[PDB]
Amino acid sequence: SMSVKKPKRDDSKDLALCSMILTEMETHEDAWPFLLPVNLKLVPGYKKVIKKPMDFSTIREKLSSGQYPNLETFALDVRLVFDNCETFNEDDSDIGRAGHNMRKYFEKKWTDTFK
Repeated sequence: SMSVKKPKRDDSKDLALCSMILTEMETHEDAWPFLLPVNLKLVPGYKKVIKKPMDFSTIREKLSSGQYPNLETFALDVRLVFDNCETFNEDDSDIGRAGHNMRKYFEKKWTDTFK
């Protein structure tokens, strides 16, 4: 509360560390469905159904331009990528499986780097 604070967690490396995680996600072999924004002209149903599209290249540009106020807003966009994927893609599809795999890969790196 006013003039009463928990001890200050060092957040000075968060930007660098989120960038490294994002690099590792970018270079994963199952990243291909997620590298670029879904083409809203060429994929019927996507625009209407997926209210907030998100992809790795969009996260990379937001990261590089100081549009994440903190590491939690960064995680929320990464998770959005996978939540969108589950919304639109059957579990038993290449893309559906890609999204589960990448979500797992992400959540481990997140825990190991920050928890």
